[PDB]
Amino acid sequence: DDFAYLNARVRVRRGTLLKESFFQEALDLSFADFLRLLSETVYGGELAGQGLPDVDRAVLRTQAKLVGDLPRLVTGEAREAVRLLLLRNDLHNLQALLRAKATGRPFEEVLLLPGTLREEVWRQAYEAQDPAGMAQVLAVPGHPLARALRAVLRETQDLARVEALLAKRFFEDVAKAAKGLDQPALRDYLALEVDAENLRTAFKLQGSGLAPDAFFLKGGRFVDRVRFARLMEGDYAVLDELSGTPFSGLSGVRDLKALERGLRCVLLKEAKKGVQDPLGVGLVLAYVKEREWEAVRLRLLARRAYFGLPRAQVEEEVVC
Amino acid sequence: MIAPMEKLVLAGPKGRAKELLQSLQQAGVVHLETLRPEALSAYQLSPEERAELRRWEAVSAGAEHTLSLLGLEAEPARPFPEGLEAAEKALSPIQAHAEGLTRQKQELEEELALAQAYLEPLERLAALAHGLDKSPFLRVIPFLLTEKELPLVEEALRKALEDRYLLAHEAYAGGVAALVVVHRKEVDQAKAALSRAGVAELRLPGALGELPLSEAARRLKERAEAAPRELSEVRQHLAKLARESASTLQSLWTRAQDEVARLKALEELASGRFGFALLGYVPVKAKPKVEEALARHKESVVYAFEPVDEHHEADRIPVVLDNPPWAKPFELLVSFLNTPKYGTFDPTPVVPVFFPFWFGMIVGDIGYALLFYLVGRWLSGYVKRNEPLVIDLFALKLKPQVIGKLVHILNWMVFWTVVWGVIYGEFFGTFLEHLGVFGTPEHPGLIPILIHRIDTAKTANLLILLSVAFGVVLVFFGLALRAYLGLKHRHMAHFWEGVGYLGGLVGVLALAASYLGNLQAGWLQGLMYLGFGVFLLAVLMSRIWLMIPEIFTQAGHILSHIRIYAVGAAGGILAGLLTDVGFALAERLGLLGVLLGLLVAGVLHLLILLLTTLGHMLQPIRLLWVEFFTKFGFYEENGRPYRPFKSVR
Amino acid sequence: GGLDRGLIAVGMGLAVGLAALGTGVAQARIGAAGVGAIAEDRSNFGTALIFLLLPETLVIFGLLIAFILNGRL
Amino acid sequence: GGLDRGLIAVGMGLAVGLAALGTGVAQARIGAAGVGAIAEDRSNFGTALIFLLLPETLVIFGLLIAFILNGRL
Amino acid sequence: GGLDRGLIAVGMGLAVGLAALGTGVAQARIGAAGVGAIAEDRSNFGTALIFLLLPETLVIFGLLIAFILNGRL
Amino acid sequence: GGLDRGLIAVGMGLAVGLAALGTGVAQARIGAAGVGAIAEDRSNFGTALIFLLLPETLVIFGLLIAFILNGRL
Amino acid sequence: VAQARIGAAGVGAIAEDRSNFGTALIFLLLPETLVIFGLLIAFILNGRL
Repeated sequence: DDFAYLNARVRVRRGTLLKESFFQEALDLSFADFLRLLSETVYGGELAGQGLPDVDRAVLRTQAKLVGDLPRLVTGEAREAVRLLLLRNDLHNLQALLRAKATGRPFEEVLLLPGTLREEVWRQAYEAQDPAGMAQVLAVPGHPLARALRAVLRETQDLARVEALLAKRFFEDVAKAAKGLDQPALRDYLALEVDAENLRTAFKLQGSGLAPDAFFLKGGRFVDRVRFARLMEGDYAVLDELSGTPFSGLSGVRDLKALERGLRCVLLKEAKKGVQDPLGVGLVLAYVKEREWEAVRLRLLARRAYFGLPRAQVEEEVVC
Repeated sequence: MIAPMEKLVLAGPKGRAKELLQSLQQAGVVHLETLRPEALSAYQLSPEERAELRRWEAVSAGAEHTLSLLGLEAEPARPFPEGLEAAEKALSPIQAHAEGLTRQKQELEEELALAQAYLEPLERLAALAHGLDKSPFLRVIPFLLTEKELPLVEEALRKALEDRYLLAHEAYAGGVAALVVVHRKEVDQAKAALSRAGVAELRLPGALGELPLSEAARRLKERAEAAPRELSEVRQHLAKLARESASTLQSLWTRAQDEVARLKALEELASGRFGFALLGYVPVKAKPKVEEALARHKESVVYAFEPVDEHHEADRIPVVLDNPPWAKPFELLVSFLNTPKYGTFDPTPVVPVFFPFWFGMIVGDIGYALLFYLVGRWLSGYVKRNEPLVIDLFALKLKPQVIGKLVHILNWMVFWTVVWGVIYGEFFGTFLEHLGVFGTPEHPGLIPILIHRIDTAKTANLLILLSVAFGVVLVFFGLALRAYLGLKHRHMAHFWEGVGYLGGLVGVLALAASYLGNLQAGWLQGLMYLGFGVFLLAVLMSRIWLMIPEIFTQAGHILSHIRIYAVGAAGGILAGLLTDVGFALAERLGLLGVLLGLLVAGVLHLLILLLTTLGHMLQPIRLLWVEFFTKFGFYEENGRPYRPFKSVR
Repeated sequence: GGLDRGLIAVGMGLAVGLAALGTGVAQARIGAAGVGAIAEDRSNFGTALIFLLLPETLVIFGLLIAFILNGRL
Repeated sequence: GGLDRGLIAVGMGLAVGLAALGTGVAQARIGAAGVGAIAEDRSNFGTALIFLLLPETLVIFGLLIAFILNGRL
Repeated sequence: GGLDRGLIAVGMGLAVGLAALGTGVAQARIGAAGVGAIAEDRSNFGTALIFLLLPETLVIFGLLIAFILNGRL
Repeated sequence: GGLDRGLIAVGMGLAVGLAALGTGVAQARIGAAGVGAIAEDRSNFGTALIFLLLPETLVIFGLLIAFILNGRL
Repeated sequence: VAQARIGAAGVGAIAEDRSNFGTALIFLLLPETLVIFGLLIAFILNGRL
């Protein structure tokens, strides 16, 4: 409820962040220098041993320690708001769970990264006869995925098209809840994420020839459904049509790698606008996205040091 | 009161265990127990038993899906004793016919929908396609588009073959079927330019957007002419199969659920190395039925019914109500809460003792009482109809047992309600304005009112005193139950705490009625001093620091009982105001619109009843659950209930 | 000659108005959470309606004080 | 008499206006959640309308108090 | 008569003003959710309009009480 | 007049002020949602104006009450 | 005013699970002591009246 008592610990955690020189000096290391610098870092407090997998497990434990508590320590409308910040890992865990239930591998098959609800609920959801019964076992009150999967659950028993339509309805109900809050910037950031995901589905499905209206979603403000069909066709001018919006530098690109790189750049730049709101909740969302950019930078530098990457090989990864 | 609920074990051989488990599931009157630890095996049944159980479970799942696709619901009934493969064979043919009919129905419905979506458009476009059907020189760009913005695409047509690209939109005014035709490759480029201007091709699914337009129109017209009789016959054969096989499917589902429950219960056994044991709990009242079930074991391989534990440490003890026949109906309201700690005070009797009394003190409208009596007659006719009460937008599905308990509780409420309404003297509100049945000294028409209640100058302090006395008595009963339970469990903390809270409340009431009340504080000064001394002495003997906050909270819980008299006076004043307004506007305003004025006043009274009486009744049970439970605790670990073997039947 | 009846009526009106205002202030968030729960499912609508009607005792006590004022009049 | 009757209508106004103030106070978040529920689906309008209409009992009681005031003066 | 009709007009105006205050207080969140739903879909305009017009019963009751006070005036 | 005119004007002023307060209280969230929808698209100006003008009936009723007061004045 | 947010949190906890209804009702009834003392002072005034 209190968007300030959490904001104080948010400012404290914002005080615990690495500078750009911490990665700029990390452009030249040999994973032992990187291990020593991470040993200086707070994320190396869970530093178990040596090796890339130990480094990634320590990074996941540090992310759970510094980022997982934000889902806790709050109650009310602020809890309903801050729940829809670290939601991608939860939807990914639910998607892997649906894939495992439809596939047939072991319930300990996927590694089940940390999200919002109890992992014991995810273990208990491995055994459920009805999909609606599994949804009710996974039903939290303010979980948007619980309301999304139940509404999408009135089609069949367990289908992959049900899973894709459930992801579409998940993004749709996320946009509906983002419109259904008293937050001036969280709705804008969620809508920017929705339009970027629409562009990402368009670039991933460009040339597929499928139905774009079945692929296009609702909730954005930066593009059009006709612009969506133009992006579905081989027309980069629609990507050039993005002028004045946050999709500014996204122009003249056809390769999806640098396209989604600049998309993440625009998303992080919009997330940088969250420091303007010291009283609401978007500052905490900015802190979460900052830890996310730090996490991408950490696993990137970890891969670079473990495989000996060139500085030119990852030069397009720290430009913003 | 809760029963003895003794524990029991037995043992024999493993096939003897399966037979005795089938009997004790047929005699399903005992909750089970794990008893994993010592000198026994895990009693993992068999891979063959696991396979037969998976087969029966899949059979039950298939019967459930068959009822779902049939639309019917799982109603329990007497089962069908049959072989597993035989029941599978009985299931498979009806399930196959149902699955094929359901797929055919879904396919024909979607086909008729897609046919009706573009029927006349395809026919008009085919009539326009009388000059290039499959001509190998020019494509046919079709676009069933919006209203006549034909110049916006005609700009791209001017970018196309200029004195050419035959392009017009004829008819079917839901969408202008703009047909353009120039070439193959230049027309592909022009279709790209028009889609850049905004255009779409008539791409139907299946074969209609995949075959020639004349053939697609013929197939769509054939499907449109054929789909209605096919859908009607599909619904008819589906309903015929449902009405022909639902009883067999239900008996199969019952037998399958029974066998699957027997299999799941076989997972809870306790083997003895080619021999097996089992243990659990059951009430003492069915011990003769337990022995009658025990005789069916082979030499009655011995069952031992050992006694239950004491007030210490009985948590896996099963829970049951075991109320009187007068007290049987009151359990339904108590069921909304949790269960006791197997020796706790069953307060279910005080619920029927007091909740109807406070409810009758609340509502005193004899006309609303007769309305409740007529509504109970309607509900009783529904119960005699023996149909489960189904309320769609209320989602209220009710078996007749709960409805009959509700009706019995309603009659028991209405008796004391009419009693207290005669005590208040109000028939459908104040009928004594029109027909002076109540008697006052102001205008004596008929029999006097025990509580006049329109005047508070003589009645309000008496009503407040009555509410306060009932509340203090219930508070005394609850604290006494707390202290008696602390004595019964031999934990002096709870009993001494109840004693200290009771003494503090007594001293508080004494000091209140002395200082803030009347004069003559000599008989009660030592009383207040003794109550304060009892509170301080139990504070020393308890040392819990359960402070004057706890005493003041108990005091507010005691003093909250006047809300009963408050809501009764509120509803009475509202009913009297509405009745006086209606009687005045009818009789004194004309004496001719008595039908219209009486009907409008009765409709407003019905609206006020529908807006008020639910919460008015709710406040008594709210006070009951908030006082009689809370002074006695009733919020400790919730108990474990009697979950015997089901045999759903 | 006396306006103490008018003063008592003014106090009773202010009492009933502030009591209804407080009852509505409770009922706003109560019905907000309850309508959210009804939007979740039709499972706990009864307990939600119970908690919704639970706030009426304040307005009932205010009506009781107003009726006591009227009986004093 | 010319002051006793005057304060009575002022008290009736202080009753009725603050009563409607509390009524709208309860109605605001309740109707907002009900509009959200109807926007969710065209199936939950009934309980939404029930919870919306549930708040008017205090307004009816205040109108009865105002009728009692007009009967007093 | 002295300060009686002016006090009655003061009370009637206070009733009407705080009644309109509560009506606008409900209509704020009501029209906020309704305009959000209208931007979501034009098809939900009717239920939104019904929910918006639902707050006017307090204004109708306040206008009726004001006409009653004017008849007393 | 005496004092009835001044108290009548005082009640009319209190009515107009509280009515404008409630109308602006509605129009705050109304215009917030309307400007959000305008930022969503320019294809909603024909409904945002209607949603904005929906709260003006309270100001109209308060002005009618004040005009009835001035006619009684 | 005390009842509003308390009952909102209690409704949320009830929507979580049906188990914690007793503590929810205890927290709900805990605030009525202010109304109790107010009615007590009201009865004291009426006795003074």
